[PDB]
Formats: sequence, structure tokens, C-alpha cells
Amino acid sequence: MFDGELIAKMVVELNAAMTSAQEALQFPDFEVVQKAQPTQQGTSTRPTIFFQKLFDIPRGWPATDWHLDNTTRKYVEITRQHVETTFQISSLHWQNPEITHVVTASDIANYVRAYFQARSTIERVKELDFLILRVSQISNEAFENDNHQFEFHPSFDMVVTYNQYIRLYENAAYSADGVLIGV
Amino acid sequence: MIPGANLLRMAFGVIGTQIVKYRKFEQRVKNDQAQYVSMFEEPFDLAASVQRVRRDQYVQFNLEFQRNYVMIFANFEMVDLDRDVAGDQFLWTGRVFQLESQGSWFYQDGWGVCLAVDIGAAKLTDDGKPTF
Repeated sequence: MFDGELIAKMVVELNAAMTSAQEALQFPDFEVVQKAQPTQQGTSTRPTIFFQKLFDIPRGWPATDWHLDNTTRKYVEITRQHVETTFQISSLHWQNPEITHVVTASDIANYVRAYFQARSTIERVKELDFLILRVSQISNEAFENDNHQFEFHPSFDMVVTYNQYIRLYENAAYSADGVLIGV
Repeated sequence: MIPGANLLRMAFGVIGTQIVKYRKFEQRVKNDQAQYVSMFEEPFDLAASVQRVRRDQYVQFNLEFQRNYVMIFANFEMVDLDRDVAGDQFLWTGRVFQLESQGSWFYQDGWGVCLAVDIGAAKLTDDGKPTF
């Protein structure tokens, strides 16, 4: 019930990180896209950042709070589950040998990581209802693109922690009818 | 010259020809959630031969699937998936198809052959026409 809103907020933050990445070092434009496109649509020549969902690890038992609706005398139970999702964040930017202001795709991924681990961005993301854990590795790997050249597709896993709320119903009671029996 | 001219144009003289509703890619933008949304040119009728391809059912994740294929020979420039470009789309028998392979031959000869997958049922117009 949250991956839509989370993906929207993550897209906003990723586009902000790309706008900042345009300032320190320079690329021709950028894009931020989801890797598994639900319809047939191509990879972009421009330097882009991809993101994808990988896991979802619930953390701790669900916490159930009880809220009275006061109208129908029904205890609405609110089950909050803490969630650590894992986002595979990758980058793609072909390297031109002729140009001199070179910025490999590993560097764009590294800047995204370092931006998303700074304390100010952490506090902003906190104000946007989730947070970010540590990124412990950035894997720069080589492959062949469709032009039979060599390209790097670095990627790292970013753990994003938040809560998701479930609303259900339960019956209330305002009485105590005991039976005091004698041994 | 034979690799010039148009071999499919003369081949259409003897064999029959189906009419498909072709539609060409125009631009493509990211909506919210970073998925791209494709948009296209105006649809237009195309004269083509749409032969079958043997489609076989398979199993994935313990379910059963099947990919529906048609091989279209058309006298037009047909482009599928490309860097910064999405594939084209044609309507036939109330079914949407998008190109998957690309037999080229256009700039050589003017015609082309493409393998196209089915996508789903067509939208039905108020008058009953099987077009979007």
C-alpha cells in the first residue's frame, strides 16, 4: 500500500540528486527511470539512473494500537508494520573516448550514494516519512551494449525504512460482570 | 534493378493482402513513478501480409503462458524497440500487436518483415469499430 507513494517520493529525491549532479560535474541532461518498464520502451543514450524494488523485510512484530471511533462503539485496530525495502539503484552512461570531461557511470552512482548518505538529505527524507540505511558496496561491472562496445552498469542496494498501517475492526466493551465463587 | 524497385509491391499483385491499422511512435515521456508512457502518430491503414508464427505454450513460476506471434510483411518502414525509441503498433482482427524483430529491407527495397507479439483486445468504439 506504500510502494506507489514511496516510488513517487524516491523518484522526486532521485531527480533532485540528478539536478545536484548536474552542478558538480556535468552531463548532457539526465533521466531517472524504473528498470522493469511495464511496456516495451528503450534505453536512453543520455546518462540515466535506474531504480528497482528487490525485497521487503518486515522488521519487528507488528505493533497494534486501539482507536475508538466513538460513533459505532467499534475499536478500530491499527496494525503498524515496520518495513525495510531494498532498492537496487543503478546508473548508465556511455563513455566517449574523444571527450575530455569524462564522468564514468560509477561516478554518477557514487555521487548518488554520497548524496543519499549525507545528514541533510537524511533529515529531509525523514521529513518525507522514511529514512535511508548504509550503502556498503558499489559494484561497477562491464558488459556489451547494443553497439558491440563496452559499458559499465554500476549498482548498489539502498535500504529504505518506513511503516505501513492496517485498519481493522474489533468489538468494544464497557462492563465488568464478575462471579466471586468461594473455593 | 531487382534489389531496388519494390518486390513486395509486385508480389501483392498476385497474392492477397490484409489491411491493418498501423500506428507510428511519436514521443515518449515519464509520468509519475518513473515509468514511461508511449504516445504515437495518427493511425493509418496499411496493406500487409500477416503470416502466422508457431506459438507454443510454456510454463513459468508453475503457471502456464503463451506468447502470440505474427510475422508481418508490409511495404513500409517499420521500427521496433530502439535506443530512446519505443516500438510501433498495429491493430489486426481486434488485437493489438507490437513489433519485436525487424527484417529491415526498407532502404534497400522499400518493404520489411517484422515479428510482432499480441498485447490484448482492442478498444471498441461506440460504432463498433475495432480501433483505439
